[PDB]
Amino acid sequence: TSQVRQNYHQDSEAAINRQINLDLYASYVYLSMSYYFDRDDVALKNFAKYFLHQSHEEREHAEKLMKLQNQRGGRIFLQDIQKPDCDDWESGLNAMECALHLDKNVNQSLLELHKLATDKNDPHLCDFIETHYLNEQVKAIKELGDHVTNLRKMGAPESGLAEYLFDKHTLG
Amino acid sequence: TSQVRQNYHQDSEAAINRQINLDLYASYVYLSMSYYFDRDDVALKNFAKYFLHQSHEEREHAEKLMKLQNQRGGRIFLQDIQKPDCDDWESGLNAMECALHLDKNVNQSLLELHKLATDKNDPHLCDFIETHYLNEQVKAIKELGDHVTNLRKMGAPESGLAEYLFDKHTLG
Amino acid sequence: TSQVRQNYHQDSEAAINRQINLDLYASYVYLSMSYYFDRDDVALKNFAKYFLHQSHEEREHAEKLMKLQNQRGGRIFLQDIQKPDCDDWESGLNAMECALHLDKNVNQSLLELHKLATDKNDPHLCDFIETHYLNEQVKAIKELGDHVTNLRKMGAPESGLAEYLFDKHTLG
Amino acid sequence: TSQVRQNYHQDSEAAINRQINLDLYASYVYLSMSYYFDRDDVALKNFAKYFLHQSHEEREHAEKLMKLQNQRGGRIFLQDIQKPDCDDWESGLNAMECALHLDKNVNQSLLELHKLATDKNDPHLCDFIETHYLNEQVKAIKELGDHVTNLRKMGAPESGLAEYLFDKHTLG
Amino acid sequence: TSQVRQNYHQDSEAAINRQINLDLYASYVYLSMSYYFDRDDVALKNFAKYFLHQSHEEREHAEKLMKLQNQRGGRIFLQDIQKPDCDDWESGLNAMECALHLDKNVNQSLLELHKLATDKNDPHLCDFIETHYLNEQVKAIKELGDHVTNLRKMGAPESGLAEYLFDKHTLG
Amino acid sequence: TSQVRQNYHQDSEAAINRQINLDLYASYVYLSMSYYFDRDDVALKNFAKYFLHQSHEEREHAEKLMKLQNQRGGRIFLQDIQKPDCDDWESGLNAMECALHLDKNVNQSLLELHKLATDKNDPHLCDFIETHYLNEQVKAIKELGDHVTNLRKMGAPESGLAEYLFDKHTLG
Ligand SMILES: [Ca+2]
Ligand SMILES: [Ca+2]
Ligand SMILES: [Ca+2]
Ligand SMILES: [Ca+2]
Ligand SMILES: [Ca+2]
Ligand SMILES: [Ca+2]
Ligand SMILES: [Ca+2]
Ligand SMILES: [Ca+2]
Ligand SMILES: [Ca+2]
Ligand SMILES: [Ca+2]
Ligand SMILES: [Ca+2]
Ligand SMILES: [Ca+2]
Ligand SMILES: [Ca+2]
Ligand SMILES: [Ca+2]
Repeated sequence: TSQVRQNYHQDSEAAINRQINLDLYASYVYLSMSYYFDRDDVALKNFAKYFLHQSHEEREHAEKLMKLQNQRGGRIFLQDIQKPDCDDWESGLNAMECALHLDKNVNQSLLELHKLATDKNDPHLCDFIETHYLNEQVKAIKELGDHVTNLRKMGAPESGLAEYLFDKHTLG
Repeated sequence: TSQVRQNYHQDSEAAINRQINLDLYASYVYLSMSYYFDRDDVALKNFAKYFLHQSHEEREHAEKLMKLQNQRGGRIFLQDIQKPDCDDWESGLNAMECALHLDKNVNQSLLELHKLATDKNDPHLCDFIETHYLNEQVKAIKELGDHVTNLRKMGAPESGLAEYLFDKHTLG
Repeated sequence: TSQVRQNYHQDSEAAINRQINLDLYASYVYLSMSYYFDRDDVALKNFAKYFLHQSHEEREHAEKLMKLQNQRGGRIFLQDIQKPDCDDWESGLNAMECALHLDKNVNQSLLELHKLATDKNDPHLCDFIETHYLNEQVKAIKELGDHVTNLRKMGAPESGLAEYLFDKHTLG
Repeated sequence: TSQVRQNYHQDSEAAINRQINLDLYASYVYLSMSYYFDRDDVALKNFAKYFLHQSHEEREHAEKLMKLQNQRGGRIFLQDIQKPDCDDWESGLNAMECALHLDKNVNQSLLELHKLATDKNDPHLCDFIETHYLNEQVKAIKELGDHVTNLRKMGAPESGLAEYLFDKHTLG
Repeated sequence: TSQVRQNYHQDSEAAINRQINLDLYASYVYLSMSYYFDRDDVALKNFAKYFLHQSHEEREHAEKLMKLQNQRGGRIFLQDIQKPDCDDWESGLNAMECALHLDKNVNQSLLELHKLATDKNDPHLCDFIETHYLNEQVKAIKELGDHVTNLRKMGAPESGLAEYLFDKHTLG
Repeated sequence: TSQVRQNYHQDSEAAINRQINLDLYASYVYLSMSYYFDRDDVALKNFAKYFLHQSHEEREHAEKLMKLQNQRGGRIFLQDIQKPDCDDWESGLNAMECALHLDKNVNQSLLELHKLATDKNDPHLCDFIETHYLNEQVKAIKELGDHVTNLRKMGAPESGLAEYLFDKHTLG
């Protein structure tokens, strides 16, 4: 038992390790998406930039959890970071839809983590999740929803013009 | 009778109170429109910004009338601010058409108020209305007309691309 | 169901709509109070300024809730904004006492909203209310209490001198 | 009953008074430690500076609680501030170990206070404790743990060289 | 016997420890007074600020004595800091009268300490007391006398207006 | 076949994909090491900082290869990023020794990649590897060798003092 450990349940420690992996996985998905848009036969530089930014953001979230783990006297246990489900992401719209799905899954995990912290009467962990993650996640989801709506209304994915103009005017 | 009151007819005092309510109502309509465009399934941020600006402008007009009421020794009597006729505003074009209709109704009220002030030989009130409101209203109406014309010519509301591009290039 | 919606109960959505209306109502009360102090037979410019500031603050609170509603995939439904209970607010002390009563009623609503969010296991909504509203409300109430105490100790409302000096030295 | 009081349980009011005393006590412990390191036969100026900083921090925490008490309409009741358990703190390592023990006891009190606020459905008080104290306390504990680890690994307390070098390189 | 100790009598060492406690006690009294004026039913912010400043000043005096103790090779022995005699300080005038009484008691202790240092032929200690404390104390007493006089002449404590105006114009 | 593809062998494309994975793996190893040194029972902040820097560097190398893949008309295929071989890295020296081993393995892969590019007469790929990676890798290896030597000479890992001082004076 760590000399710093206090009011930190074994289950919370484990759930934090799972959340670290999930955040790294989400970083990897966004990395994959980014470089798809960098392909010469896709060539949407601002979609590429957008998802690369998301990738780095997820990695930062992971690192903050690793810091939290140590702050509470828990022990970090890393797992394989799974390759994303797709190598080819189809279109800007499809990638945005996939990102929305991903962010809602990450949000579900955050909510379960918060439920667990609540059940274990760990107000420090509840506060940590609220402070750093819950509103961040709601904002991300809202933004992805907004992007999906605009792309659909513009005529994506069939309109390559729509995805081109969205790349310039929203993502650029 | 207020110690400051002079040449200020009871009817004018009452019409000013009605105009205060109408301006607050118009503020509320524009507030409603603004946040419609903030919905994730509408997502036109510059339409949202445009109508929020209009909302605050109408509130300022109301406050200036409340100040006028007191300046002349009249007494402010507030009424309920009615909820707008619509919760869902359909499209950017439809909202602009609705705003045009609203601004012309407010203009009609201003003109009737000016007629009343003229009939009561209240040149201070005539001047107040001319100075702060009549040209402001003509400019607003002209701008809304311009916006409606462009949206129609671009292919709104059926073209989601048209409303997207107008949001970026005119309202942004 | 909104593409962004997640862990957001129907009851919470409805309570948010009620809170939007209550905040707009509170904005309206403070607007009414402000311009009472602008009357030539009251003439306390800093009481006027104080309540106008409060009015704009309540409107901002309302707008932030409208933003929250959309962020979570809820749908804004606006209602009439009721006229305040008084047209004449009597004295600076009486208005401050009325403001205290109002702020405690708004606080009660916030607390019920937080209870509802807690009951529906919505930590994002709990956090939103805590972050933006609960401490703001406690500070407001404390300040109004302070003002009431000073006005009473100075001899308000019978001492017009007391209300004059408080206007200058506390509110100015 | 205070005119500002709302949703503030008698038990919470009392627990806040106990927490004020505990924070003042912790301020006193750290004051005692600081000046031990100022002795000519101890002479570790940066250990002295470190604990004096901690002392002032605990006093600030106490004052913020006194402010909270009044904000909520509670009434501050002060108690004797007990002298620390030791006059002589032995060594830098021993003092750090004692500080760790102290901070974990203060943390336990904070957690019990948060449990009480949770049980009394006082989300404002929960938020206050989370905002100002829980993460602050976790950071403090982590830092003290870090210091203890380094001092032990360096060969303290038997190595006067170790405590000298830690004073220079970590605390200086 | 400390390697630095020279011409420092056991009795002086002990009297310095008593003076440290008295200064901490005076810090505590002023802390208590400060937050009384922070209550919503007292609400004199500049009385609050004034006494908080005094509190910090007394703590600084205590710390300087702790430094002196070590400088001379004496050993600091801390005692409980007694809670102040009052929880409720009644009025601004009453608190000022209480502060005057306190400062004169502290002054009496300083004078006895100086007598002791004189009797033990300790010119360094005599000089320390003269330099840091005797004139400081005379100035404090004079200022408190001045404040009491003005408050009485203005009609305090019965005039809440008097205490309000003194808070603004002397303490603000 | 990509419209940009020219003189880019299938085998090279595949080896680039393997190198991307290896770089991501090396990023993960260094991430793991970094946060080990962040543990409260290890507490070497500059070892932590050093390895975190290395982690980000490896990720950048990976991203540059992903860019290269697309530049040449190859197709990125991502694989699982394997968890590092250790969860606990023992000591600063042991981690440095492990980093040296890792960097030499990465170097071996780079050299094989360069051999492959040479065998396939791909001077652009040879130049890319030389420009961005070969000298970078030699410098990294040299630095890690230097660090290992100093740690050993200082008496690590048995001397916790040695690792403490190296953390301060070399890594800080
Ligand atoms: Ca994101
Ligand atoms: Ca796999
Ligand atoms: Ca307008
Ligand atoms: Ca109605
Ligand atoms: Ca307010
Ligand atoms: Ca009504
Ligand atoms: Ca501390
Ligand atoms: Ca005792
Ligand atoms: Ca919270
Ligand atoms: Ca003083
Ligand atoms: Ca006692
Ligand atoms: Ca490197
Ligand atoms: Ca594996
Ligand atoms: Ca070359």
